[PDB]
Amino acid sequence: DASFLSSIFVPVIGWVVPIATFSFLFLYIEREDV
Amino acid sequence: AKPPYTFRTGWALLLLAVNFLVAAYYFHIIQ
Amino acid sequence: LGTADFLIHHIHAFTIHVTVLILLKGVLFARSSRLIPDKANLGFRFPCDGPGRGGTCQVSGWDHVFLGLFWMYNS
Amino acid sequence: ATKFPKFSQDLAQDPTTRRIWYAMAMGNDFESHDGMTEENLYQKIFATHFGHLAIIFLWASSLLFHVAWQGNFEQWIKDPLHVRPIAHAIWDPHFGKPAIEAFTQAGANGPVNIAYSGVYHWWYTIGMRTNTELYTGSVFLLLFASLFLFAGWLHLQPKFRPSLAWFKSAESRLNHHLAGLFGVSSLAWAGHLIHVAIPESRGQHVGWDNFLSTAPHPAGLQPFFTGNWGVYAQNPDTAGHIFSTSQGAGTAILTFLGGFHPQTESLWLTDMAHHHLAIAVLFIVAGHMYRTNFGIGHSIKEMMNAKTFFGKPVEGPFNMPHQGIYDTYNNSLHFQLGWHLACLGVVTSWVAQHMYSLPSYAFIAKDYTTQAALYTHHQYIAIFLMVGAFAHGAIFLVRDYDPEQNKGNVLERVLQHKEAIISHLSWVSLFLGFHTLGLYVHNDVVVAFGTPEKQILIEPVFAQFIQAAHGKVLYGLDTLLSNPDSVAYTAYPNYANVWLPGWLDAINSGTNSLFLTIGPGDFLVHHAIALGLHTTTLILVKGALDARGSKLMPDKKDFGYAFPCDGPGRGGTCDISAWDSFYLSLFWALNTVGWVTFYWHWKHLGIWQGNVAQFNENSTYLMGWFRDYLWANSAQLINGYNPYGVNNLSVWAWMFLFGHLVWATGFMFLISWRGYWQELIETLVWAHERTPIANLVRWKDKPVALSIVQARVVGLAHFTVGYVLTYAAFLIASTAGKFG
Amino acid sequence: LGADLTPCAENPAFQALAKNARNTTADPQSGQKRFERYSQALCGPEGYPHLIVDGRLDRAGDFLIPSILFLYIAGWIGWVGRAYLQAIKKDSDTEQKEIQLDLGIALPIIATGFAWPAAAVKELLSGELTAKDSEITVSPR
Amino acid sequence: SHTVKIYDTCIGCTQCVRACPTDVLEMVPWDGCKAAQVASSPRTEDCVGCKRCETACPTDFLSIRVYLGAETTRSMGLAY
Amino acid sequence: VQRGSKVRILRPESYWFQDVGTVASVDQSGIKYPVIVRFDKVNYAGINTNNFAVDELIEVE
Amino acid sequence: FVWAFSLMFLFSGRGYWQELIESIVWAHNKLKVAPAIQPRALSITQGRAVGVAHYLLGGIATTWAFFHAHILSVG
Amino acid sequence: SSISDTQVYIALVVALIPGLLAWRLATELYK
Amino acid sequence: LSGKTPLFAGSTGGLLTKAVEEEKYAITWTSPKAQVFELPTGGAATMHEGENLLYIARKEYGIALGGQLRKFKITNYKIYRILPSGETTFIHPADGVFPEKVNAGREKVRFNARSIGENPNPSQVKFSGKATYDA
Ligand code: CLA
Ligand code: CLA
Ligand code: CLA
Ligand code: CLA
Ligand code: CLA
Ligand SMILES: CC1=C(/C=C/C(C)=C/C=C/C(C)=C/C=C/C=C(C)/C=C/C=C(C)/C=C/C2=C(C)CCCC2(C)C)C(C)(C)CCC1
Ligand SMILES: CC1=C(/C=C/C(C)=C/C=C/C(C)=C\C=C\C=C(C)\C=C\C=C(C)\C=C\C2=C(C)CCCC2(C)C)C(C)(C)CCC1
Ligand SMILES: CC1=C(C/C=C(\C)CCC[C@H](C)CCC[C@H](C)CCCC(C)C)C(=O)c2ccccc2C1=O
Ligand code: SF4
Ligand code: SF4
Repeated sequence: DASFLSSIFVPVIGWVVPIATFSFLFLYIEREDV
Repeated sequence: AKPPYTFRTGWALLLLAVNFLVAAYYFHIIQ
Repeated sequence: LGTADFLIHHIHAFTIHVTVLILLKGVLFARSSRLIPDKANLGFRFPCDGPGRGGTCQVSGWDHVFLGLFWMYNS
Repeated sequence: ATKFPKFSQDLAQDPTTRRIWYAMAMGNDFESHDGMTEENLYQKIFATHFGHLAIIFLWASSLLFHVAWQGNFEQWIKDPLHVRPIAHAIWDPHFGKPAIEAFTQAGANGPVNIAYSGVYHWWYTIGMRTNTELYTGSVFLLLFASLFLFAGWLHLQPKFRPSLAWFKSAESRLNHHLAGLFGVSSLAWAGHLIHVAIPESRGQHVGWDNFLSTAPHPAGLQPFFTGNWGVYAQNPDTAGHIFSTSQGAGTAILTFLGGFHPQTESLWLTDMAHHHLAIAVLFIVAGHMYRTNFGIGHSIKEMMNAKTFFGKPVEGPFNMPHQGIYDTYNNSLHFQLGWHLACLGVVTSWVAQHMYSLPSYAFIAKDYTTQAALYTHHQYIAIFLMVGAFAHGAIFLVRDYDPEQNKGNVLERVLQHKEAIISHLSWVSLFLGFHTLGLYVHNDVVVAFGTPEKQILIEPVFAQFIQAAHGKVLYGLDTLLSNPDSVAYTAYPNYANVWLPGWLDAINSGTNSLFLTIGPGDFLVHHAIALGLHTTTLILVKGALDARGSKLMPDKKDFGYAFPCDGPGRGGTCDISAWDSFYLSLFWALNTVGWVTFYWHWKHLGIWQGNVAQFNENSTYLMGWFRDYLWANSAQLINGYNPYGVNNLSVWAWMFLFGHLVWATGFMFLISWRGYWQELIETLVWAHERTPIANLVRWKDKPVALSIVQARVVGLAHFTVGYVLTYAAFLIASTAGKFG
Repeated sequence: LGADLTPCAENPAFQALAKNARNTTADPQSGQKRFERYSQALCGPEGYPHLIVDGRLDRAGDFLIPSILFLYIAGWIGWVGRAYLQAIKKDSDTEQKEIQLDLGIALPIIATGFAWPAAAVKELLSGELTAKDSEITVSPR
Repeated sequence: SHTVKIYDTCIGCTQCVRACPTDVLEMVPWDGCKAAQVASSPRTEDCVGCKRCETACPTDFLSIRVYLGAETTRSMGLAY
Repeated sequence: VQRGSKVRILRPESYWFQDVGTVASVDQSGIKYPVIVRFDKVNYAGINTNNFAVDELIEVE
Repeated sequence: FVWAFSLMFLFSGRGYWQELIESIVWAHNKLKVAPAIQPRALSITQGRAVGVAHYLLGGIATTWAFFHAHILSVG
Repeated sequence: SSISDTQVYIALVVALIPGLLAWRLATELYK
Repeated sequence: LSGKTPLFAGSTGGLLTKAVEEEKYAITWTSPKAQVFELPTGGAATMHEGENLLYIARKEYGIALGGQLRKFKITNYKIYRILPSGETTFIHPADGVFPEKVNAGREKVRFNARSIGENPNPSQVKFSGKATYDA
């Protein structure tokens, strides 16, 4: 009955992890601090 | 150096003799 | 003529326009670009102008004919 | 510097997109970072190994957790020859209802993927029987990866960073790796086999809750310490033993039978236990050879530099000068990395060659698609490791090699005549290629003109001799083990070749893949394989030995390993760097492995159907390969989806087309070169800066075309991803549409 | 020998192929004479003659005779080319004589080239076959 | 920038200075050759890296070398 | 080193390293590479002459 | 075959080929068979020209043989 | 058929441990 | 700077946003007569009789333009670097003499007092700031 975990993890791994990862890395590679 | 080349032709002759031994087992000369 | 014919005629439009892009780019930029100003001193047919300016391989008009032969083939 | 990447002040001052791309490509080259010392180099490498090792153990935990939770392992134990193993479940919101119906398979409840890696056969062989055991294995591997992650964190803290002398203390690491990491691990694996896997195969449960009580053999350690070791070999499993049941079951734990278990068609477990015990004793003894803190043992440095042979002066070991090779190995991380990649690539090919012909896991010899997937997987991994072996030989020669500390030794002698080596690899390459191609074209024309009896067909008489010396009676050669009157056959003095009846029973079955019958189709393909090996070696060896300099660029070591060219002058110098031989040789390595896996697959696909005659009659000319292997076997693949519907091969059809697309996208980066794209991007910059509302935004980093080396990288990456995915889609789908 | 090599004259698949033989030339019995000549080879179960190249004298015509024949003709060609390049390196413009052949130099050389093994052995023993490793160019190590 | 080096096998034939499209090179006085002049590269910040100087150099195995390095706006040849 | 002599190049970076060329002229002004050698082989730049030092030469007569 | 053989010329450059010719010219200098017309790898432009000529020749001859053998059989 | 839900949740909570340890190793390797 | 901008109807090839933000260049020359030349950005323009002033995106544009002003026998062309601070520096020729000619007062820069096969090995200079070409 733990098959509901896929409807959380696959949209997380497909949208939330890419958006957060790319947003951090975009702001990081364009920053002039570090 | 060594114009007879005795160390490197000893091992070349040994490898070729092992080759001839395998071929002697191939052509049914031995056994 | 139907949807498959619509699709393939736009494939044709695409592949001709890309071939025209390559060949027209080679004709309009045969003498100069922003990158290499004295390109017409180097000739029509020359390989490059060295690895500098980032790398300037296949800038000649000949090289555009080269690259456009493949897209002509594709089309 | 003051901006990403922080390891390169030269890249961080680049105002273009090239900053980002070369940051991504140089992040793992620790040596080229700003202010790298040698000690900090080895400390960082040592902690990243713990990280990578944790990545491996988290991967294995994924396999176990997903089979334990989503697979059908407990349903697969009951009938391994018929139930399809489930890899994992599919949650895709993109599927329509007929795709969900097509992928609801293997008796599962929703859409699932069929497993092709063979881990059910492996886990079943080693004693696992329930989903709970797979689950505790995966949780264990999570904690084990946690232990390596903490250890890698810990050895970066300032009191725990190991000194540079600790990293170069080679003889201690050899004693520990040979004795510990090989021998204790092998001895413990013999212990698992004997305590767990042999009783589970004989029907008796042994777990963590009863292994301190149940003895593996009824006699105990009493025969071991008394030296009556043959007690452990008495009463083996019979020829009517059924796996994981009690009928036909013996009590032996250490046999030397040979051949295969007749039900599961794989090697005997007591033979493997005895293998790992004897292997462990060998490696533990070998781990006492070298000198450490305790006075006894060998000094490898002294063994290199030695100049006397019982008072007679020699150049060195085998009269060959090895002075400075100890330092050349021990001081250069690229020498060690290229050397280990070579050894590991040989071992990966050797693993690949044995797991189809001498399989170990129960019933995997009848799971044909996993046999194809495993052999093709390890042969691709092997060719990549060999390309990297030579690539780090070339990086070693550029960066780490000084001729003054290798003065007069064997490596300098190799460098002194590199033209002879390269021209002889060229001779062997042309010699194989001309004749193997012309032979195929002879046979192909002659079959085309309707007279196929004029084919040049050559028996592989020497490899058929080797099969005959191994005891295969089919050729009728009456040599070493096929001759029952031979001294090899009877083993005359001792007569202790106790493996020989089981080995001869397996090799003369004709129902397995143990030394398959070969003929003239096997001959020509082995010479094509020799061609591919020799040409890939030619490119790699030539790039290594010319990495320092050549006549066209005498100062190539001043530019390093990877640089675009030396410009248009001196005739033109495209692909002159040592990196460019890596580039050019990945094509020949992929080609070579494509020839070997096409050959493996088409021969076995003949055997698996009962039609060896198709291969034996049609592989002597190239249209037989084309028609009967590429055309004939791709039929069911490209019908994975069609205008009428969809079946379970539609992922592999979609992947097949995908791989064609990635492979062909490569050719753009390989054929069109940089200055075209740079002139095109300049007009895109004009168009963006002259367009209204799009004027409101623009770039912080200036758009440029990819660099010359970058484009070679991207094109080769596309080429090989498309190569791998196209072949893996075809291999899986063509085998599994025929056999499941 | 290996993998079901019967003689061609006894193989039923060879006898079945010989009945449907195609004519190679304009001779109406090229196929029959082809199978009569091939009847003494060894034969797979598909009917096709397999060749044995291990060097036994029962099968010398499979590979040993063509080996001697090729190596003689190839040594002829290579020795004549070496003799021509060595003969023209003294005649005051060598590169022009490589695209425009001196027939008065080349044709006596191609007539002389029948005895290339004796000439090659006399070239070998006198130290004239090879140049020294210090005499010819190399690249920095 | 890139780095343009000059070695003492220079014969001062001025051809690299004529080949340069960005005025990196110049001829300075010397006593090491018959022409009594070397090449020198004071403006290497303007080096695009195109290696016309090395193509122009006549001495066998060049008296001038360009070592490509950190890329700037000038060395990438960008007009934007 | 005399004009007309057949020298052999000892310069390892040279195209004609361990090859035989002919001396064209030798300067006496004390420059670093005084000897001009002409070759029958052109290099990759199409040039068959180069300045050499005396230490980079051995005479072949 | 001719199509695939084009890709050796398209994907490579001439520094590799000139450096391989150096070792082969060594083996000819060793046996006194080096030609006075010195062997050079093809120029960058010629390598591109040969590559596109074989790519076009191979691809068009493939479609030629395909079209001929299908339409002489079904039509 | 499969494993229970509680075992899945225990495996996820245990996988929080090498995730935190991998974050700490990756940030320490960065400096 | 002084000079008349040459007569042409404009192009898309001219100065972009780099001119107002980091760097701009200019070439001046004096011509004996009005005559047609070719712009580095593409196109035909007419130079004026007398002094001229044409702005360019890169230094290489002015060196290509001054290379084709040699063909009209105009050899007094000067190139200026122009920063957005208004700071104009005179770059070519920098000495006043064209660099093909030797002028005194010029010092050697980046000369190596050795031949090029006498550079150190990269392993001999490893883990330090120096390269093999550096002195
Ligand atoms: C007995 C003591 C001992 C042990 C067990 C180890 C173990 C290890 N050391 Mg270590 N080391 C030791 C002492 C020891 N060391 C000492 C004393 C020193 C100092 C002189 C070092 C210095 C040292 C350094 C500097 C490094 C290591 C590294 C490693 C790791 C090697 C990589 C690996 O996992 O290979 C695993 C190897 C095996 C399992 C055996 C070989 C595998 C073969 C080739 C495969 C074939 C077997 C079989 C057929 C396959 C079955 C497959 C099937 C199950 C699927 C490993 C964890 C490296 C590392 O990763 O550190 C984090 C590293 O860089 N060691
Ligand atoms: C034990 C294994 C091992 C180790 C430790 C190293 C270590 C190293 N190698 Mg190396 N190498 C290896 C194996 C290894 N290699 C193998 C097997 C090969 C043959 C392929 C090579 C070939 C090689 C070359 C040619 C070079 C290195 C370089 C390097 C150094 C830097 C790597 C770097 O920063 O690249 C950064 C890494 C990346 C940017 C990752 C590239 C990503 C690739 C293309 C995979 C992409 C696949 C893609 C995601 C698939 C998606 C498909 C999907 C759509 C389905 C580093 C010292 C380089 C160096 O600096 O040496 C001086 C260098 O020039 N190696
Ligand atoms: C089908 C494609 C193909 C073919 C045939 C070859 C053939 C060859 N490559 Mg390869 N190559 C290819 C693709 C191919 N390559 C690709 C895609 C790459 C990646 C860029 C490379 C990269 C590469 C490198 C980097 C190297 C080679 C090498 C070689 C040679 C290996 C020696 C050999 O087998 O001799 C056999 C010769 C042949 C098979 C070709 C001759 C064909 C017939 C016999 C000639 C008859 C022609 C006929 C008379 C018609 C006349 C034409 C007229 C009518 C117009 C050979 C010339 C190596 C080399 O030079 O070795 C010395 C080497 O270093 N190649
Ligand atoms: C299969 C191989 C292949 C492909 C895909 C391309 C693709 C392209 N080439 Mg090309 N090229 C190739 C081979 C190929 N080439 C070869 C072999 C050569 C050698 C001669 C060249 C030489 C060449 C030149 C000289 C030129 C091009 C141009 C172009 C572009 C055409 C215009 C355009 O944008 O179309 C649109 C793009 C496509 C149709 C590509 C497919 C896009 C997919 C269908 C959509 C994306 C899917 C999805 C949303 C992605 C999500 C991913 C996920 C991670 C979320 C395009 C990027 C021209 C160009 O740049 O003009 C603008 C141009 O001038 N190419
Ligand atoms: C005078 C003719 C001649 C001779 C004696 C040799 C001799 C040799 N060549 Mg060769 N070669 C030649 C011409 C010749 N070459 C030409 C014209 C080419 C350009 C195609 C090459 C290209 C070549 C390569 C690429 C390689 C050799 C290699 C070799 C060596 C091994 C044998 C071999 O691989 O042959 C193979 C040679 C060929 C396939 C070339 C074809 C030969 C032509 C068709 C015959 C030439 C005859 C001549 C034109 C007639 C003039 C006669 C006069 C009366 C006018 C050997 C020293 C190999 C080596 O270094 O190994 C150590 C090697 O890798 N050769
Ligand atoms: C059959 C048999 C046998 C035998 C075996 C053998 C003897 C084997 C061997 C094998 C071998 C013998 C192998 C080989 C391999 C090797 C390789 C593969 C190598 C390579 C390497 C590399 C890659 C290198 C690199 C480099 C360079 C290039 C430079 C410098 C650095 C280096 C060194 C790193 C016996 C008796 C047991 C028994 C019976 C069976
Ligand atoms: C018997 C037999 C066999 C075997 C074989 C063998 C194994 C051999 C080997 C051999 C060898 C291993 C050889 C080697 C050699 C080497 C060398 C060293 C060479 C050299 C050469 C030369 C030098 C040449 C010269 C010339 C001439 C003479 C003429 C022309 C020109 C030239 C120059 C080319 C077989 C099975 C196949 C078949 C059957 C029989
Ligand atoms: C393979 C390859 C070569 C090697 C090819 C060469 C050197 C030319 C091919 C050899 C010619 C065909 C040999 C001709 C020799 C004689 C004319 C043969 C005479 C024989 C008689 C019987 C006629 C390049 O030079 C090259 C250059 C630039 C980019 C890519 C490549 C490239 O891919
Ligand atoms: S790689 Fe490009 S820039 Fe370099 S020599 Fe070749 S064509 Fe020219
Ligand atoms: S690389 Fe180009 S810009 Fe630099 S000095 Fe040479 S010719 Fe001038």
